[PDB]
Amino acid sequence: AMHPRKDWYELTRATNWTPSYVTEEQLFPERMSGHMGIPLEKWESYDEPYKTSYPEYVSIQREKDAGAYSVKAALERAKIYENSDPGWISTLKSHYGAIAVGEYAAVTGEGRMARFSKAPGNRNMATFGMMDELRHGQLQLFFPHEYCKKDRQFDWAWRAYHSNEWAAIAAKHFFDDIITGRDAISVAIMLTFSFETGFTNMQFLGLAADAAEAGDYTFANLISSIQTDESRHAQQGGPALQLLIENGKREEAQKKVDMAIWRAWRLFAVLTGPVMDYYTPLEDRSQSFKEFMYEWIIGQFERSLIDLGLDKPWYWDLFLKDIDELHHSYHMGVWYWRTTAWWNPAAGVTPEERDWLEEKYPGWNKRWGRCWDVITENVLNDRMDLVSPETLPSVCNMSQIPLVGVPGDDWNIEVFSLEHNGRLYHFGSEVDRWVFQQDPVQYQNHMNIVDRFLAGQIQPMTLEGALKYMGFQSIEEMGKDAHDFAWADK
Amino acid sequence: AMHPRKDWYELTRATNWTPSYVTEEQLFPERMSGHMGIPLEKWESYDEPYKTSYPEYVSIQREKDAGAYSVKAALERAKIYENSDPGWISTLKSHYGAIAVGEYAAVTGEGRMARFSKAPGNRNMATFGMMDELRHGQLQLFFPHEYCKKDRQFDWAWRAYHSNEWAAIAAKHFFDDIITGRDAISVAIMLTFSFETGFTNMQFLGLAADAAEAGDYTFANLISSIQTDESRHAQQGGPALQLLIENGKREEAQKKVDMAIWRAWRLFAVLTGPVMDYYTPLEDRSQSFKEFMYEWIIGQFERSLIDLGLDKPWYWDLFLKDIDELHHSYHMGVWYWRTTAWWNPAAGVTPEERDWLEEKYPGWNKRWGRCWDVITENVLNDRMDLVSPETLPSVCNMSQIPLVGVPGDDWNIEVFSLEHNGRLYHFGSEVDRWVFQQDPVQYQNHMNIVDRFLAGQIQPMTLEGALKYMGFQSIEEMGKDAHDFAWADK
Amino acid sequence: SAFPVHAAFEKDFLVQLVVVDLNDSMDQVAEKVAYHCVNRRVAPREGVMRVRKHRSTELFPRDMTIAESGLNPTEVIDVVFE
Amino acid sequence: SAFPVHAAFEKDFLVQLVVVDLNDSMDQVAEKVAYHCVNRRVAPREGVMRVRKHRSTELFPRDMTIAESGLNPTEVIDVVFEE
Amino acid sequence: FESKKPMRTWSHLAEMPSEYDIVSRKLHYSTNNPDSPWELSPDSPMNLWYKQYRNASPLKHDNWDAFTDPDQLVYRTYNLMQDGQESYVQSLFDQFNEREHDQMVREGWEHTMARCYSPLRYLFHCLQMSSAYVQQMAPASTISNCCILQTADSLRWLTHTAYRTHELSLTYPDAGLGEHERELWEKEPGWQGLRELMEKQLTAFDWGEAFVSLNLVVKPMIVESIFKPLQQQAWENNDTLLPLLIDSQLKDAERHSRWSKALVKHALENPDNHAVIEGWIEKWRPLADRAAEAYLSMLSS
Amino acid sequence: FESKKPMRTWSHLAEMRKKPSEYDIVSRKLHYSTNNPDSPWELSPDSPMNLWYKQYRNASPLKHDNWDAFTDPDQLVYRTYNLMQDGQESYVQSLFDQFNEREHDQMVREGWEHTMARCYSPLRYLFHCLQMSSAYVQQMAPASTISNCCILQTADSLRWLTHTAYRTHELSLTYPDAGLGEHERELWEKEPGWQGLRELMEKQLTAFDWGEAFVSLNLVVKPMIVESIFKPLQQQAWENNDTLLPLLIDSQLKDAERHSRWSKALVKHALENPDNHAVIEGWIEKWRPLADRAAEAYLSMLSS
Ligand SMILES: [Cl-]
Ligand SMILES: [Fe+3]
Ligand SMILES: [Fe+3]
Ligand SMILES: [Fe+3]
Ligand SMILES: [Fe+3]
Ligand SMILES: [Mg+2]
Ligand SMILES: [Mg+2]
Ligand SMILES: [Mg+2]
Ligand SMILES: [Mg+2]
Ligand SMILES: [Mg+2]
Ligand SMILES: [Mg+2]
Ligand SMILES: [Mg+2]
Ligand SMILES: [Mg+2]
Ligand SMILES: [Mg+2]
Repeated sequence: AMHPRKDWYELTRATNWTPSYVTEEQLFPERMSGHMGIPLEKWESYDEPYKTSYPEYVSIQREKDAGAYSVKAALERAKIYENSDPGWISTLKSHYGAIAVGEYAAVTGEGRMARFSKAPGNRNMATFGMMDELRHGQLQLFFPHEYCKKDRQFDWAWRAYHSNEWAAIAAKHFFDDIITGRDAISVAIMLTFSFETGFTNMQFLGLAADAAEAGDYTFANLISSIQTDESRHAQQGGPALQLLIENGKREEAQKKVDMAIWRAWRLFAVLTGPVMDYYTPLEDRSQSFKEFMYEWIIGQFERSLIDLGLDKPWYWDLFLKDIDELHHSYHMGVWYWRTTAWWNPAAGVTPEERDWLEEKYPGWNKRWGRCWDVITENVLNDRMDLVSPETLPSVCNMSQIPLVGVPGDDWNIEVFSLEHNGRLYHFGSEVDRWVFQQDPVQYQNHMNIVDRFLAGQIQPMTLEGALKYMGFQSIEEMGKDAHDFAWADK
Repeated sequence: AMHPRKDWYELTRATNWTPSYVTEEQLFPERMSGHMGIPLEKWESYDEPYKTSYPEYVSIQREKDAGAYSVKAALERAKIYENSDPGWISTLKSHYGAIAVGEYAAVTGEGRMARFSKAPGNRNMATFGMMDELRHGQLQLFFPHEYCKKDRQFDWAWRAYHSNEWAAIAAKHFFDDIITGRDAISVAIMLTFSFETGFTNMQFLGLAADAAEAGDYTFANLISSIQTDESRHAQQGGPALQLLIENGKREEAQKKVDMAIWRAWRLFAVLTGPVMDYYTPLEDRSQSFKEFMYEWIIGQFERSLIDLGLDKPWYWDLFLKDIDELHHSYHMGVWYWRTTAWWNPAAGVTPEERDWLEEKYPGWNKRWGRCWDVITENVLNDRMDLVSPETLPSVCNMSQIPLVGVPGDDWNIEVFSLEHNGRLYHFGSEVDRWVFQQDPVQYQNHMNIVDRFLAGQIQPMTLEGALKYMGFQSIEEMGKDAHDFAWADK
Repeated sequence: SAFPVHAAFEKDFLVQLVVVDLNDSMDQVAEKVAYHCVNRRVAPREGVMRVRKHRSTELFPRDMTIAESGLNPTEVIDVVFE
Repeated sequence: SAFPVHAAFEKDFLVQLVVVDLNDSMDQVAEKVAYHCVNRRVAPREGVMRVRKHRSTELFPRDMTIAESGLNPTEVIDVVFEE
Repeated sequence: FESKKPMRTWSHLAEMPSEYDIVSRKLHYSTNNPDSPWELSPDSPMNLWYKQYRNASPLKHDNWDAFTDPDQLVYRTYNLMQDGQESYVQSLFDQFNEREHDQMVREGWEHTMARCYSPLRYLFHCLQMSSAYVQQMAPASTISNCCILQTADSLRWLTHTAYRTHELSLTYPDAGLGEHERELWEKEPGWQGLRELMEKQLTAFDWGEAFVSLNLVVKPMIVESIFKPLQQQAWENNDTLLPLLIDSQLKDAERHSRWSKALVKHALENPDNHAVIEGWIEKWRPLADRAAEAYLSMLSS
Repeated sequence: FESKKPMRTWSHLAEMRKKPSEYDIVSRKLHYSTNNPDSPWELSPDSPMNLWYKQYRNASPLKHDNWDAFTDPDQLVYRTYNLMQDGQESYVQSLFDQFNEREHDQMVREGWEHTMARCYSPLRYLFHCLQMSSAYVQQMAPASTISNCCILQTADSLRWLTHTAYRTHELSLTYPDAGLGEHERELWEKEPGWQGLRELMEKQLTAFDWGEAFVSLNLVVKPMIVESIFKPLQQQAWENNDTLLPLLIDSQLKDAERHSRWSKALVKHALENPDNHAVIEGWIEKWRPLADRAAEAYLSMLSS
C-alpha cells in the first residue's frame, strides 16, 4: 500500500536547522533573503496552502507536455501565419518577445527563494517554481521558432531581452526589479503575489480565449496549459505576506505590494492595453481594457488584500483614473513610433472602432480622437513623412515608457520630476516617483534610453541611430501599420 | 544495462511443442487453423519481417493515443460539422458507418490467428493485431460520438453493423467472409495481405490527405495515426503465403488471394469510388478514382504477388476494365436510391464536374451522362417524383451490391447466373459467380435483401417497408441530396 | 399471380426487381418495367418495346403472356427496342 | 551649442526630446517644438506660441534666449498658445 | 417515418455514458441473428461453430452485453497503466543487471531456474492462446475486451520470461537456459500435469467452459501454486529480482480474477448457471490439482 | 537599413545552423544578464543585486571566452527530463507499494531501525542542503545551458528529500520507538557523526563565487556523498536484510551519476582555458579535506 501525502508531507519541509559553523545571517544574508530580521524559528510558520510532491509533479507535467506538443505538430500544415488577421499576428509577436525569455528569467526569481528563503515550505515550492518557469520559457521559445523562417519579427521571441529596444528595456527594468534583482521575500511578494496571482492569471486566461476566437488553437492550447501551472508557485506570496504581518512588518509588506502593483500596471498598459482595445477585431471584443482591469484585476486585488489584512494602496484613486486614460496614449505612441517596435501595431481607429471607443470611454473622440483626426487626414493625403517621427519621446526614469498625458480638448500632461544626488529625473506619475524614492539605490544610476542618447552613447544622434542601437537588423523587422493603412480609406 | 531485442526475440516465439495428451489435429483443427495438412514443424520457418515486443508496443501506442485525443480536445471549437462542405460530412458519415465496428470485428480475425495458427510468430503478431484493431474500433467510435448530438446519421457509426441496411449487409457479407468466417491461415491471406496491405493502407493515406484538404485536422490526425499501426499486423499474410507455396499449396494460396482481392474491390468501388470522383469538391481532387487504383493499388498488387512467386489473378483484365466503369454506376445507384443510405450522397454532376469526368474518363457523357441528363432536367423541373425510386434494384448474391452495367450509348449490362441445388442465383460479374463456386457451402443458403423481400420477410412489401427493415428510425436518417439540389441551379 | 422478374431496360445502368403478373402480355410487362426507367434515367423513345431473356437474341411475341412464355420466377429479362 | 529640452506641446499626447540652441529665442524654440507636433498629432492653430517651465504659470519673454533664461539642460517646458 | 431530434449518445445508450460504454458496449453484431451469427450461409462452417459453441452454451443469460469490466478499461487506459508497469520492469532489469544481481544468487539456483522457470514461456503462451479463444467466442464485446487485454498480459509474461531466460544464460551459460525448455515442457514429469491441463483446456471449445476452465480454475492455480511458491523459493535463494518481477505479473493476474469474478456475478443472475459453473469447476479442478502438485514437487526437488 | 531574408532559426544560431536541435532552440544563450558587464540587470549599475552578480559571477577566477557554448552531454530539456523521471518514480513508487504489502520493514535485522533513525532519516537535511546549493549554482551560473543542468539537479535533490521523508514516516509505522520523524534535527545539529557533514554544508552554502560553488558542490561534496554515504549505506542495508533501501539508493545514484556526467562536461569545457586547471584544482584541494572529514565522521557513526 501507499501512504497518503498528509501522513508524510510535514517531513519534506522539516529542513530548517540552527547553524553553528557559520552564523544565521551568513547563511541567510538579508540582501538575498529579505527576512527583515525575523529569526528562523518564526519562518517555520510559513504554510503553502496547495501541496505538491515530486512524483505527482513529474507525472502530471509529463501529461501536459504530451498534449501541448502533439497539438502543435498536428496543426503544422494549417498555415496559421498565412491565414490569421494581422492584429492576431502582431499580438503573437508582441507576446512572445515580451514574455518568453522573461519566463526563463523567472527561474532565477524562484531559485532566489529556493536558496535564500528562511521558510522551508517556500524553498520547496520555489523548486517546483524553478521547474514551472523552465517549462514556460522552453515552450515559448519552441513554439514561435517555427515562424522564424516566415517572418524576421519572430526572431524577437529570442532577441527582445538581448536588445536595447525601448519596450524590451521597459520589460527588463520591471522584471529585473521584481524577479531577478531583489531578495527572496521581495520576490515572493512582488512576483508571485502581485504579478502572477494579480495580473498574469487573468491575462493568460483572457489571451487563451482571444486565441480561440482568432482561430489559433495551438496557441490557445499552449497558453491554457501554461496557466494551469501558475497556482503551484504563485501561491507563495500570500503566506509570506501573512508572516510579515504577524511579525510586525505590515508596513513593509504593504509598501512592497504597493510598489509591485503599480510597476506591473504601467507595463501592462503598454503591452496589453493596446492589444485589447485596438488590435483585436471590433467584432471579437467582449469587454474593454478598462472593464477587464475593473472586473478582473482591481476588484480581485481589493478582496485579496482585505483577506490578508492589508489595505488598498495609497494611490488607488490614481490607479482608477489611469485605467481610463493611460493605454490610449500608450497605444497612440506605439503606433506613431511603430518603426521602433518589433511587431506591427494596428491603428484601430476606423469610424466603427471610434464609435466603440466612444461607448467604452465617453469623451474619447474629444481627446485621442483629435490626434487620430490629424493622422488620418495625413494618411489620406499620403503624407508618410508626417506619420513618422524624427525625434525621441521623453522617457520615464522608472517605467522606461514615454511621458504621456491626455490630448485634445481637455489637454493635461504632468511630469513628476526629482532632483536627486545632483541629477534631474523625470517620472510619468506621482507613483513612479514615489517608487524611486522608496529605494533609490535600486535605481539612481540607471540611465534610460534618452539619458544614453544625450550622453553620446547613440550615434548617429537621430531616431535612425536609435533604431540601430535598439538592435534592428533589417527593414523588415521594424514595425509598420498592421493593415498597410487600409483603415484610412474606410 | 538492457540486452538488445535481437538476442532474446527468438525465445518469445519458441512456443511450438509436440502435443501428447491431445493430437496435433485436435489442438489445431483444420477448420479453424487452415494449415492444409502441413505439420507443425514446417510452420516454425514463419518469419514476420517487422518485429516488435510488448514493452515497445505499450510505450509507442501510449504516445500515439496521447496525441490523437489531445488534438480532438484542442480542436473541439473548430465546429467541423457546421463549417465543412456537405461532401466532407457525408464522407465522414459513410466512413464511420462502414468501418468502425468492422475494425472491432477484425479483432476476431486476429484472435482466430492468435489461437489457431500453427506458426508461433503469427500467433504473437496476431496478439498485437488484436490490440491494434481494438484501438481502431474504439477510436472510430469515440470520435464520431461527438457528432451524435448534431446529426442522427452519425448514430450509424455504431448502428450500421447492427442493421439490415443494404450497404451494411454488403460490408458484413464481405468482412464475415474474409475476417470472422474462415480459418486462421485464410484470415492471414485474405484480411492482412489482400485487404489491409492491398487496399486499406493506401486508402487511409489518401483519406488523411483529403481530410487535411477539407480543413478537418482532427480526422486527418486520427486516420494518419491509425495508418501507422497497419504494417505491424498487416505483415502477417506474406510469410503465410510463402510457407504455403514452399509446401506445395501454391494453387490454394493463389485461390484465396484471387477471391479476396475481387471481393475487396467490389466493396471499395461502392464506398470509396463515389467519394473520390463525386463527393470531394472538384478543386480538391488530386486525381481520379481510376488514377488512384492504377497508382496506389494495382501496381502494388502486381509486384507484391510476383515477389511471392504468385501470379496476377486470372481476372486481371476484367479488373482493369471494371476500374473504368463500375464505380460510376455504383455512384449513380447510391444517389438515385439515396433514401436507403445513412449519409447524403453528392450528385457531383455540375457542368464543370462533368467536364472533369469527361477528361478523366473519355466518353463519360455518352454513357453515365445520358442518365444524369434525364435526372438533371427532372430536378430543374422540380420533378422530385422522378428522382425518387419506387422499386428495388436487383442484387448480387455474392457482393450484396446491385447488378449494374454501362448505360447510355454503350449500353451493356450482364448478369452471371447459376442454378445450384435447385435455386437460381444471380451475380454481378463472372468473378463473383466464380467466388461462389469456389466455396459454395460458405454462401449457398444466404439470402440477399431482395431474396428476403420476395420470400415475405419484409412487410409491407414496398420500398417503405424495406426502409423500415433496413433499420431507419426517423425521416432525418435517410439519405438526401447533399446539396439540396443546388447543383442543378447552375 | 404475382411473378417477380429481374429486368434490364435498354440504356439504363442497372437491373431492377419488377413484379409482374402471370397473365400479363409482354407488352404489359415492358410497360411495367419502363415505368421505373423511362424519364427517370432513360430518355423516352418512339419504337416498340420488346422483351427477351437476358443476353438472348430472340424476342418474345408481344401478346404472349408470362404464363405461356416458359419464363420462371426471378429469371432475368431485357426490355429493348425494335 | 546644442541644448536638450523635454517639451510638451498644447493638445498633444506626450512630452518629446527636442534639441534646441543656446542662442534660440523662445519664439524659435516654440517653432522647433511645433515642427514635431503641429500637423502630425495637433491641428494647426492661429496664434502666438509661448514657452514656460512645465506646469508653471509664468511665461518666458518671447525674445529671451535659452541661454538668457537660466533653463538647465533636460528641464521640462510647455509650449502653449498666448493668452 | 416521423421526425426525431438528434440523440446525445448512441441510440442503444440514449434511454439510460462513460468513455468505456461509448467504445465497448454492444459491438458483437454476431449475436443479433440466432440462426446466422455471421452474414453468410446459415450452414457455413463458422456459423455452425458459433451456433454450437457460443449460442448453444449451457451457460445462459438473456443480456450478456450488460456485463461491465469492474475496472472499465479501454485500450487507452490499459496502455497508460501497462506502460507504467513496463517502466517499472525495465528499471528493474536495467538496474539489477548493473549490479550483477544474477552472480549473487545461491549456488545451484540457475539450475532450478532452468528447470522450473524458463519453461514457463510455454505455459504462458498457452494462456495467451486460450485467452484469445475466449475473446473470439464470448457473447458480449465487454467480455471479449477483458479477454483481449488478458491475451496481451499473457504475451507480456511470455516476453518477461524470454528476456530473463536469455539474460540469466549470460551469467550461467552451461545450464541449458534458452536451449532445453521445449524438452522439459514435453518430457519432464514436473511439467506434464501443466501440459496435460493446457492441451485439454485448449480443446474445450464451448465459450462458457473455456472461460470457466481458464479463468476460474487454471489461472487461480497458477497464482497459488506457481507464482507465489516461485517468489518464496527465489527469496530463499537470494534471487531478489524474480519476486519483484512476479509482483507486477500478479497485478495482472489479480485484475484477471477481478473481471472473472464480476462475470460470474453477472452469470449468476440466472440461477440455473450455478450448477453449470460448479460442474465445470469440479471437472477441471482435478487436472489443475495434479498440475500444481507435480510442479511443486519439481520445484522442491 | 537593408532588406534581409527570414532566418530559419534564431539569429544567434542562424549562421551555423538551419534547424538546431530542440535542446539548442530552447536552452542556448538565454542569460541576457551577461550582456552588459557594468549592469547585469536593468537597474542601477550599483544596485545590490548588480554588485552581487558583478562580484560573484562576472569576477570569478574561473574564466571562459564562451560559457554559453557549454552543452549538457545528455541534452536534457524539461520535457525529456519529466519523461525520464516519471519512469523512475513509477519504479520507486511501485517498490514502496510492494515492499509495504509484504511487511518488509518488520523483517530487517534487530537494531537496523536504530541505525536508520541515526544514519538515514537525518539525510533529509543533507539532501535539502544539496537542493539549496544546486539552486544557488543555477541562479549564478554564467550560461543558461549550465543553469538548466542545475535546475534539474535541484529537482533531483528534492526528489531524494521526498523519498527520505516518505520512508522515514513509513519505517516509523513498524518502529514507533526509534525516534523516526522526531529526532532528526537534533541529530543533525548535535550528533558527532553528522557534524562533519553539517560544517561542510554550512561552509559550502556560503561560498558565493559561482565557480567555487560549482566545484565544491559537484566535484567535491556530491562525489563524496556517492562514495561515502550512499554506497556504504547500501552495503550495510543488505547485511541487515533491508532489500528496499539498496534498490532505492540505486535509483538515486542514477541521478547522482547524471550530475557527475554534466559536471565533468563543464570541467572539460572550462579547461579549454589552461588557466582554469589551477583554479579548479585549487578549489578541489581547498574543499576535499572538509569532505573527507565529513565522510569519516559519518562512517564511524554508521558502523557504531
Ligand atoms: Cl508604416
Ligand atoms: Fe510562467
Ligand atoms: Fe509563473
Ligand atoms: Fe485497423
Ligand atoms: Fe488493420
Ligand atoms: Mg517623418
Ligand atoms: Mg418540393
Ligand atoms: Mg389482362
Ligand atoms: Mg440450422
Ligand atoms: Mg449489472
Ligand atoms: Mg542463448
Ligand atoms: Mg488430489
Ligand atoms: Mg556576451
Ligand atoms: Mg564544445
